[PDB]
Amino acid sequence: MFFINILTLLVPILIAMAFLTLVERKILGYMQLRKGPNIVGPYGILQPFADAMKLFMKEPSMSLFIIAPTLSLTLALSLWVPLPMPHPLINLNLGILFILATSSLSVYSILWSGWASNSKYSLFGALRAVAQTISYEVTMAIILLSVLLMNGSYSLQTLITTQEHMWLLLPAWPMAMMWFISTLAETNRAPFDLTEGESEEYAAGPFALFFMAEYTNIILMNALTTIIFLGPLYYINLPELYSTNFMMEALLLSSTFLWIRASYPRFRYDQLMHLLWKNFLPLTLALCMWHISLPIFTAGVPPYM
Amino acid sequence: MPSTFFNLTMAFSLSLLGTLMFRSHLMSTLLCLEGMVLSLFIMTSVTSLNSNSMSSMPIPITILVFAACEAAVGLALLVKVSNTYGTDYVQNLNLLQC
Amino acid sequence: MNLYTVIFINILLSLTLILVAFWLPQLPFSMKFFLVAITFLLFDLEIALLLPLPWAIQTIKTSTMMIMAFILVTILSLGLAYEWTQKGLEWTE
Amino acid sequence: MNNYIFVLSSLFLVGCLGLALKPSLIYGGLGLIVSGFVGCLMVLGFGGSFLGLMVFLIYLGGMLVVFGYTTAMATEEYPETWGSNWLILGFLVLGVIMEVFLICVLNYYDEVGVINLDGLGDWLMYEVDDVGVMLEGGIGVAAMYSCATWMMVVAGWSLFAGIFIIIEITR
Amino acid sequence: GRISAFLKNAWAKEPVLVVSFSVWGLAIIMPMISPYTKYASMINKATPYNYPVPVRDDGNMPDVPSHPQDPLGPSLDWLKNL
Amino acid sequence: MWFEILPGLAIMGVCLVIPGVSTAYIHKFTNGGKEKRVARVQYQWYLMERDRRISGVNRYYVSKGLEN
Amino acid sequence: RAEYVVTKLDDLINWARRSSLWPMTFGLACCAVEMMHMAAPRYDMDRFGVVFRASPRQADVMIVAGTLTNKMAPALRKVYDQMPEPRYVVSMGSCANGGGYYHYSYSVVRGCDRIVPVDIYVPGCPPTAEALLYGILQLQRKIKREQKLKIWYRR
Amino acid sequence: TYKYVNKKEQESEVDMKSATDNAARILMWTELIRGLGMTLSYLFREPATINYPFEKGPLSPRFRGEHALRRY
Ligand code: SF4
Repeated sequence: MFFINILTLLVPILIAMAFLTLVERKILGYMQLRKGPNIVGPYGILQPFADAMKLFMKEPSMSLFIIAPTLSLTLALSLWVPLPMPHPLINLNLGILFILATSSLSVYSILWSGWASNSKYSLFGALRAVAQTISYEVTMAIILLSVLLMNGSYSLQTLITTQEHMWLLLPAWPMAMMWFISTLAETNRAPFDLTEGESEEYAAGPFALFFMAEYTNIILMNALTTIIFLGPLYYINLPELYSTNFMMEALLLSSTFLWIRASYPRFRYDQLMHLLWKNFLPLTLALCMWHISLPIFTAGVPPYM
Repeated sequence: MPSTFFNLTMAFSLSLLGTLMFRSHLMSTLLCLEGMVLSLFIMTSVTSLNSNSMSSMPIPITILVFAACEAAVGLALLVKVSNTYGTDYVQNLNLLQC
Repeated sequence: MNLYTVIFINILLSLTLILVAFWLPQLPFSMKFFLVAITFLLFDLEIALLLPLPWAIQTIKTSTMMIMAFILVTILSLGLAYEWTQKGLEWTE
Repeated sequence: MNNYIFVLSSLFLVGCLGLALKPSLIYGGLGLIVSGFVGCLMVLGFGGSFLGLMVFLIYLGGMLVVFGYTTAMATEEYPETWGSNWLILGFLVLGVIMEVFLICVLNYYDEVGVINLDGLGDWLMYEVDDVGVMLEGGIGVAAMYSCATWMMVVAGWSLFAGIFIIIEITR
Repeated sequence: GRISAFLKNAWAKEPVLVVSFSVWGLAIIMPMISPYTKYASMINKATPYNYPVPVRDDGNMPDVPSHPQDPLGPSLDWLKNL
Repeated sequence: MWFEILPGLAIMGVCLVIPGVSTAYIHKFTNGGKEKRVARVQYQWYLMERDRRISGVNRYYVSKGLEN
Repeated sequence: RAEYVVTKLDDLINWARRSSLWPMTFGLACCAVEMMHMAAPRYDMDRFGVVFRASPRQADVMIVAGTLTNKMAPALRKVYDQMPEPRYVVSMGSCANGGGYYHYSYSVVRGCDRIVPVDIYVPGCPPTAEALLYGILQLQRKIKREQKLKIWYRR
Repeated sequence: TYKYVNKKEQESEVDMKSATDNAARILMWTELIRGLGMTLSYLFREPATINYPFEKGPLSPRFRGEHALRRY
């Protein structure tokens, strides 16, 4: 049974990541007025397998070389375990903290790659990206520490029974405007993808692994938003309906990422760290204090079963 | 409990040896300090959760924060040293003997 | 046992992928970075102090938790503003 | 899965031992990360979920990250590797053999003291509130906001001062 | 006048800080104002995470009731009437 | 035009919908029509171990009723 | 059988190396505006599973476009050595096939085929993006007509 | 007949209304959202792409490509 469930949780998400690469290519093409892949197969549903075969065909410290990508991918996959859809695979109180930990770790891979590659050129960008990722994960954590006071438990099931009536966006949107952005930094996506913008050491295989984990994290952060700030409908007789609406909103966010990647330019590193340290951190602290006071100058102090 | 506890104390002693004996570096010493701190935090939380005591739990948090700050200033000093000599070695500190 | 199974499965899958990859074919300092890492620490420690609110709030001394939270946040912001004014967030060398 | 805690303990021992036998820092930091992982898992097996996750989130994510950061940006693993790692590896092997035989010696003199091996699985949890909510370390760590406020204010001051201290140092 | 001019400037130059400080003030200040604050402590005192050990009647204490469903004890009806 | 992305959109949709219903129906098949109980505390675990002890089968997905 | 399915497997792996083509667009000069016009909408390079641009270490094909001087030869040979096997090449323009209008000059490499090998050639000054696509399809076919597994299994 | 770009016709005002609009555009990102809308527009349009081997671009009789000697 359990192995069956883990397969259902791991194989389809890899399939979806591949077809997500596809969807990216297609939407970017349609926004740049071109088509996109329409040839390898009907409307381009084989280009991903083509890329996989090609990469695994390409020729090339083994310790770091292997542990880094493996580590990143394993973390990205484990991140999925504790999610409710609607009843989760692993119900863990403190699940979102487990999420944050396993999302922050990959910095170790990013850093080992650099410390191995003697290239000063490589350490340059490695340090830069590591610092930006760290600094944005900080706020990624504080936002949850400021919202979850609405449900006095770090669980991920209580979110649903909370949002039963209303969502979590009509309030807290001063945060969603952030949690929908830091997610564009930890992922090193645009407009913060400088780590892939300024180039002057990832082989084919490890590059495939890095990219797999990157797009997995994309899907997963979008799902986290759809669960936290966009509460679905939990009518207990319709777990199917829950999963369906969740799918819809996840796809919507994953296409918003692409609207962004197409439209905007990239941020200059200094301008970016300025953005964070001088626009989001003060607001973040003040809004956390606000949501700390709310359940005191209002009866809305929630329970802990 | 007793077995794991004696082993944690052994690990503390080993970090002690690591700090009290060098191999021509400084980051090794500081990392051994961190190992000490980890073993201590663990032993304290274990003692607490085994006694079922709660009010005594803030102590691991406190000492962990203090170890973080301590190692931070230690790294700052290491960095000043490297940037005023040219490296983080230990045999460069032959001064002050006069 | 469950998380053990899942993690071993994920690791073994990744290693199968990498083994396939390997078989199928046949510097000065920048004080700013250290300062940023230090800010990151001195904020993670605040986070460790600050997480327990979802259980510190259901107690009876609201007049105490409210206060201590405000205190931590405001003094941290004071330290931040001082770092700013003394130019730890400028990046121009 | 009865030897669980003893195994995690031996692995923490070995991590601290690999740090005490100072190797190249790149292959010592891995030992430290393993040490933290295994210690957190021990805490979890005992029941301090909050504490274990706090560790995962702060120690690793906060301290080891910056340790590697600073090390790389301010260190060079000069060619001191005259098979130093390959020597201290066999030295570690000899030490671990010493320790295995040391415990197999102790267990004779001391039986119900140092270690109870025949009944190792026993003697981890002693009592527990079967019908009791609100018995997780979250409450003890939340104490600081109602009672024991001195801890919180002292840590706050430690940071409030560490900022100034670091900056005044670096210049 | 100087204050008004400074704020008319900041509200275009750097609003972020204005928003932050206003939120901070609101948070520090409203709890002293609103009437629905004490009710939180009342609630979290009412919530029985433990068992209410009873007592004997070797005296003439008339306050405590001989039965739960009786009315002689501390009520909280305002909770549902909220 | 823009109606050529559905052969990837629907694919991702189904392959993100499968895990949820998979988990639900599987938990239900195991625990006999009722979902998997959860224990955030020792209370619910005591209830579950009690039901296990009295199941007569040593499994907790059996609710007895009043015929015991 | 064995040889039948071996031929089929080779055809499939060629399917891969034929669809998932990634170029390094080493465009030095005015045979570059045309690569860009090609990756533009009206021909849409990507349509054939051929990305606009990408770094060498993960690339498969290499499009030379422009005069190949004696100062940018070394760099080019360096790139073609760094790139991972297999590595296909495509010369795009007179200047890079035979030195074009600068053949008889002193600071030109009279043919990129001296520095590096070649698998396809394309004429022009400039060419037309359509002719460039035709060259790339000739390349796809020069791929699909390979029998590595057969030659190994009869080595 | 020269001109002037990137310059206001005169000194600006300090109106609370103008500061309000500035603050809004700095917070809620009106212009960025407008850019997203433009990308959406072009998404919902017809693409100029063509299938080369089955459709070939336009030209004029004056082309210049492969060579050809001729005959009477
Ligand atoms: S062949 Fe003509 S178009 Fe091409 S690079 Fe040379 S001069 Fe430019």
